[PDB]
Parts: sequence; structure tokens; C-alpha cells
Amino acid sequence: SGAIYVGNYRVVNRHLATHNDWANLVWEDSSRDLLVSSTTAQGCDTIARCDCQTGVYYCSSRRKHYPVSFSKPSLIFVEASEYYPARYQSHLMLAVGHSEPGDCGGILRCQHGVVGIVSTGGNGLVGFADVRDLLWLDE
Ligand SMILES: COc1cccc(Cl)c1CC(=O)N1C[C@H](C(N)=O)C[C@H](C(=O)NC2CC2)C1
Ligand SMILES: [Zn+2]
Repeated sequence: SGAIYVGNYRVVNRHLATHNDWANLVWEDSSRDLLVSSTTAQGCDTIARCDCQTGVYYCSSRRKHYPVSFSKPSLIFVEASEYYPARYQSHLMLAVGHSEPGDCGGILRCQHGVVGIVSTGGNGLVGFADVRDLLWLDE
């Protein structure tokens, strides 16, 4: 679990969105595993606007942050799950690192701010849903 709080927006994994997130829906994209809902309180985070390929992510299954090298946002085949059929997930960045299903929502950050959130993983891999292209989050 985990979310990004920027301005009056809350960004979460679409598969983990609550009834309240859907009741206050701003935007969602099943192909990216992202959902954005509106909030009444001002958010704590800054979004990176960069092309960094190194950063640090929080891994809740180890209670630790790990430094990673990650690929550029791209279309990656993701296996079938309880929430989605076998499909290509877009704007996904892969890295070598530990992750478990419950790590989804852990934030990936670089020196410029929030890059994305954990969305996929397996066998010593971790995938992050990019948010740097969502310029409207800053206004
Ligand atoms: C960090 O995730 C993992 C890490 C290690 C191994 C594995 Cl199988 C995962 C899990 C993974 O890849 N998905 C990705 C998927 C998607 N974004 O399309 C959403 C999936 C889902 O339905 N989760 C709910 C709790 C059961 C979980
Ligand atoms: Zn950066």
C-alpha cells in the first residue's frame, strides 16, 4: 500500500483504489495501473520533472529503502493477476530489486522528487508506474 499526495490530489495504484477514491475520481488509466482522486487537505509531495534513471524506493516487505537503476517508461508485458488479465502495462519502469504484491504504492524518488510508485514485481524485479509525465498534477 501507499500513495502520493500532491496539491489537492492523491495518486494510488488503480488496483488498490478504495470506494472513496472512486467516489472522488479525477482520472484513471487501467493500462498504467494508476488512479488519481481529489482531496480536501494540501498534499506533502513534489513531483520530479526529469529523465533520471537512478533513484531510491521504499520496500515495505523489508521496511527499507533501496537504491535502484531503472529503465525508461515503456510498454511491458505483465502476467495475469486477480485484478487484470494478461496485458501490456504502459509507462512502466523496471529495476532489479526485491518486491512482493503488498509493496505496491511504495514511492520511488530521485534528487528532483517523486518519480513513481511500485506497481509490479517478481523474481528479483520491481516495476514502477511513472508519474513524471502527468504535468497537470502540479496545478
Ligand atoms: C510488486 O508486485 C509484485 C511483486 C512480486 C511478485 C508479484 Cl506476483 C507482484 C504482484 C504484481 O506484479 N502485481 C501487479 C498487478 C498489475 N499492476 O497489473 C497488480 C497485482 C494485483 O492484482 N495485486 C493484488 C494484491 C493482489 C500485483
Ligand atoms: Zn530526477
